Amino acid sequence: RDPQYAENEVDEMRIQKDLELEQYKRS
Amino acid sequence: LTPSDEFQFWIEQAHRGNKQISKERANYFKELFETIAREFYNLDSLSLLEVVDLVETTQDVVDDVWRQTEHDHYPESRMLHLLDIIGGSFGRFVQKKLGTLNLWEDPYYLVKESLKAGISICEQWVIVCNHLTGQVWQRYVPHPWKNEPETLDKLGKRLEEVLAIRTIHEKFLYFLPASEEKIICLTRVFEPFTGLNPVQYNPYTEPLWKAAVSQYEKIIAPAEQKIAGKLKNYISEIQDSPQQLLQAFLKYKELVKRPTISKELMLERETLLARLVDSIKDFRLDFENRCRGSEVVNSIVWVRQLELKVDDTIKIAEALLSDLPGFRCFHQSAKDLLDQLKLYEQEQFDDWSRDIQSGLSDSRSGLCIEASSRIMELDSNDGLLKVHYSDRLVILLREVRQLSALGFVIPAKIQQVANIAQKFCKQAIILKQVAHFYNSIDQQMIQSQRPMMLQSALAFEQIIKNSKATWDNPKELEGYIQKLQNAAERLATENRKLRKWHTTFCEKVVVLMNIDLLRQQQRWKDGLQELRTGLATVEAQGFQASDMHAWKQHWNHQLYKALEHQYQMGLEALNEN
Amino acid sequence: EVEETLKRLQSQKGVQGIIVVNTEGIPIKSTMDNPTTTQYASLMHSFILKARSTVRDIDPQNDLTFLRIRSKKNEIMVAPDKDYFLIVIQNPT
Amino acid sequence: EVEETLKRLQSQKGVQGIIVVNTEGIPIKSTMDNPTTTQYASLMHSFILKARSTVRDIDPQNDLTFLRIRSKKNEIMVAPDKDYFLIVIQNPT
Amino acid sequence: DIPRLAAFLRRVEAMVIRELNKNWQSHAFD
Amino acid sequence: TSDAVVMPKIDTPRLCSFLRAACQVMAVLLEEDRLAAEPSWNLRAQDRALYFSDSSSQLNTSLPFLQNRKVSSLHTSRVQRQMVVSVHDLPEKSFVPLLDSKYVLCVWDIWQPSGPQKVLICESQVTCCCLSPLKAFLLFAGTAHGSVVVWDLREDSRLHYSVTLSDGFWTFRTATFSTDGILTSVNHRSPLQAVEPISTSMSGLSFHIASLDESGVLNVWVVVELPKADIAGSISDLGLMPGGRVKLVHSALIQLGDSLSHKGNEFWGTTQTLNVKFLPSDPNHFIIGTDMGLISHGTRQDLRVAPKLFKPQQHGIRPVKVNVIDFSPFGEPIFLAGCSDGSIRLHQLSSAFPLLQWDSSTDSHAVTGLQWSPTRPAVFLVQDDTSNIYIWDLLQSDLGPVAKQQVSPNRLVAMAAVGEPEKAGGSFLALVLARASGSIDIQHLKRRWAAPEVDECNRLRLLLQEA
Repeated sequence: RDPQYAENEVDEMRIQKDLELEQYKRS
Repeated sequence: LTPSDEFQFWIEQAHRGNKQISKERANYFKELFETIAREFYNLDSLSLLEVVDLVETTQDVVDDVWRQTEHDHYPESRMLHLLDIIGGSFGRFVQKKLGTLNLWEDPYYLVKESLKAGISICEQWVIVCNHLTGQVWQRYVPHPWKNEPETLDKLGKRLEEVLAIRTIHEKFLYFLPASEEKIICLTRVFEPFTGLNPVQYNPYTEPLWKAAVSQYEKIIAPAEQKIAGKLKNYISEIQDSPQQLLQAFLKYKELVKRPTISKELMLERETLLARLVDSIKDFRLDFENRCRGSEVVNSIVWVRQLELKVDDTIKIAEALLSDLPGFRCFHQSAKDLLDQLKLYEQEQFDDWSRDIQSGLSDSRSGLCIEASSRIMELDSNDGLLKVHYSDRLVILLREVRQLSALGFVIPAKIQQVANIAQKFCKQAIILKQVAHFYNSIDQQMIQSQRPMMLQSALAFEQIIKNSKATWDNPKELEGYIQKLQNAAERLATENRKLRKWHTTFCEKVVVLMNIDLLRQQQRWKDGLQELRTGLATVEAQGFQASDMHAWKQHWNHQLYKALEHQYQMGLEALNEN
Repeated sequence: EVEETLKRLQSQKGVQGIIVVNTEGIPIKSTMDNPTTTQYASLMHSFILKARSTVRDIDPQNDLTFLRIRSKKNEIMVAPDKDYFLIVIQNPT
Repeated sequence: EVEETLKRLQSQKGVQGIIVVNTEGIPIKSTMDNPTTTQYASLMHSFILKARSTVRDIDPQNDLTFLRIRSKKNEIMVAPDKDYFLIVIQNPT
Repeated sequence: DIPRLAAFLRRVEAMVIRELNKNWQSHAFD
Repeated sequence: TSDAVVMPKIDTPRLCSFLRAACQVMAVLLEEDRLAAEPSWNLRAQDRALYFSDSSSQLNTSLPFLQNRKVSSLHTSRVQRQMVVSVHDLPEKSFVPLLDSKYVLCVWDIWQPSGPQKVLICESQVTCCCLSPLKAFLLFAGTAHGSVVVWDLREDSRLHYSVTLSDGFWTFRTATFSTDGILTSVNHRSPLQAVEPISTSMSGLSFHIASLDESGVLNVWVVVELPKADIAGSISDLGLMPGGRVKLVHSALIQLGDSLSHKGNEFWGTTQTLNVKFLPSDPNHFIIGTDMGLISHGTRQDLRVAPKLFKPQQHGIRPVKVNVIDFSPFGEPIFLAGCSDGSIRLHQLSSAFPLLQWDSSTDSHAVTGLQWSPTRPAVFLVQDDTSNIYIWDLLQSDLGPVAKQQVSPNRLVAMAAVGEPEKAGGSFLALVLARASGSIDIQHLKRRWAAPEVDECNRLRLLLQEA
């Protein structure tokens, strides 16, 4: 989402979260 | 007698002495001697190389004993005796140790290295003794010496004579490759040497010793003839390269110094003379090219290097080329080059002295080191502290040592600035380190927090702003280094602590991101409240609200990323189920 | 972060297998088809359970920490835990 | 001939184990004691039967050539062939 | 047939020398 | 279907961290497979193939960080068989501003010419580095203003900063600990050139670093290691990087520049010192290089040993600096040294006089490197600021060079020799070169020249024994 408020473990967790959301849609 | 009696004498006088001055004087000598005395009680145990080093050690120690002035000077008649008994204790030791070998045909490097330890002890110790007494201690006007060493001078030269000649004997039997003629000559060499175990000096046998060495050289003269044929062939095989040909003549030199072989090789020596004469024409063209083509200190270094090259060429020629007639023309023409080089070196050193001494009043080169020169400056345009200064100070220390190493005396004005420049250079290198720390810590904040740190950065930079208003003393500069280190530590401590509270709030935000919200909502809200009060404990550490706004804006975005996701899956949980 | 690290491994010299597995024996990440991903996940889960059992029969006071498995066609590599494990596969070296 | 190679393998950096076992399930001598040798030879033989199946179960046209187990105490190495397999143990590095 | 044990040990020592040197060397479990 | 256990297993930050760690382990295993397998042949020529040999490989300058930086260092490990380490200037212009403020080090394999295996970046000008005395863990470095600094080649790949340059991804490893943090003023007040791994005979780890000033003041350090550290960083010991493993602790002070001085003065009279090397037979024996043409001798915990100074063959002083030392790695207590005069010496530790000395070879110019080949025990490589390289071989001849190469039109800035297999292990005397034009360029020697015949190490003891 936002480039000013970056933080790797949080942002990258949100990438895992989005992969769970997409896995749920696939499943 | 033996050196231990001197040390015992200073032990007695230091304890007993009928006035405090005598006790202290004797103790002062007793301590200097005590270093060498411990080694002299041990002398028979020592290995030869430690005895070689002991010559240098005692050279210094006894030169201090003689020269020190804070008490009545050391007794001269006893000094002569002391030097003689040291020579006696060395002689006894050298005789005992060198006597111990199977002094025929042992594996030569051992025999050579033991022989060289003895020879060099004697050569040095004779050289050193007349240097210390006759040069140094005559020239010491606080207490001039009265003489030139009798045991050392005579017996040291005897030891040189025998040990060199025995070194030559062993090296000669080494030069011989295997054939039946070696067996015949080697047995013939041993036989006249028998009974004449030579390390024990005896002047009643010295004539018989000389006579025996004449028999040895007679047997060897047919051997020298045979050796020279193979040696001259090898020296002709390498003949195209002057570099390699010279290096062959350097290593063979004690074999070549045998006067018979010197005459056998004579055309190879005459062609070496021609080669090295032409090399000196090349060196003269090279030196002319250095006049055609700091730059002056590099010139001084190169012409000193060329004096040492021609001096070597002349010293190599002094044994090797002399006894040729042609060598006289080489010797004078090489001496001319050496003298022209000495002249040009002095010209360049005096001209360098003009460059530096005219620089003592003019800041354009950088030598007038002063408080208006910016050691420290801040790039707020970079986020960095920077530290740089006149390269001329590094060039000053480099050139002032280098000339002193070649052989010059530095003018006292140049010495006194170079003292200060040494201290200044040391501390400028520490200020680089501390600034290179303050540059590195900038990377180690995370972006959103950085306004909280603004106060710590400005405090560290306030130490620049008050100080600019310190070369003035190395003490003050050491304190300035310590002040910047203290402030850099204060910042680094504050940053590292705050970065852990930030990482802690990351942990709580991922712990909340982990949770399907609907069935956990009250526990999720409690964890968000715990996070908000956690942030408030950071505010409790001191900070004013404005910095906390920048940080809490970033945090509100982080928790929004988590909440927004858990909402999106909470909506699909109506579609999918 | 983690996806880029799996992409980093996917790109290496002679490498292609990446499978992340749960202690129910079922996979969670892949650069491979789900049927083959599950063949490797189920087989490695059986094999980890016998490996940990074997280490505890060898020495009950010890425990398992890594497994590596080299075959004429490829080498398989396994990083176990109580809840989770990683499988990777590479050409020989 | 052979026992000199056993000393060569015993000599290795941080190592203290050697066991060879035969395809019929019988151990050869070790620098370890007979109780330990029995325990290791039997347990690892069962584990290697599962291992060689597991690679063949991934591909029947493949076969297995080396294995590693790392554990909290130490690392263990395994190397099989037609008539024999080797066990080696290496202290932490 | 001890020569088969010797031939096995030639093949296996060539690998095991390489692999034990690697495991001695490696950072992989620091 | 997707199961209810998938959500906690994929989501958990501990299980995310388990993929960070497990893939960090996987990455280094795949690198180490490339270190085991790979060949020299990946490039055959891009460059002038030089007089020594037939074949060449470049360390490609098209990597944009290297595209405008000149080179000057090369360092090698004896015990890590195949790591080459290179060092790079600032660009005057034209790349990423973040890197432009910084100096670059690159750590390479002779069999990985595609790029650096790791890239390290630094807050100072570098000119010393050495790789670990065992198990290749760390790179140690010394700098133009006395920072002693350490890189850990293991640390994930993402605690350190990174940039995607053009299409491709690179990371620029900030150093894991620096001396600069230390609060009490005990670090080097000087420029450095020695950074020596003192091999061992104080917990978790132990081996030693010895680093040396131009000034003649020595420090010795131990390497000591946290079990794990908070990602926010150490809060007690500030000199460490965020999350770092390794720190250096200080345990010596030797005033070498005062102590063995040929003294006439206090402030420039003290000897400038140019090196340390520690004897591989026994790390308690060290020798030191000087601007006075002496090589000085020393021991760590005992007070006195002899001979005290290795001398020139000529009497008095022969004042031209010594510019490199090396001990034959085969472990005889013998070493090569050579002056900025062009003069060379070869010594045995048990004699103050050279067992050989030479002068006449490199046209009296500055020699700027002397090294003993790790492949042939007698064979030594010398290099001059006239861009000449020469091999000498003490079993063949000691008159001068056995072979000579003059490079042109490129000048030579740096040259280094490659590491130590056994000959049946495929020993490999490769030279790494750098041009004033700034490319790094590897030339491999013919295996007949590089690999020894029977008993050459003993045959060299027999030379020193027959002489």
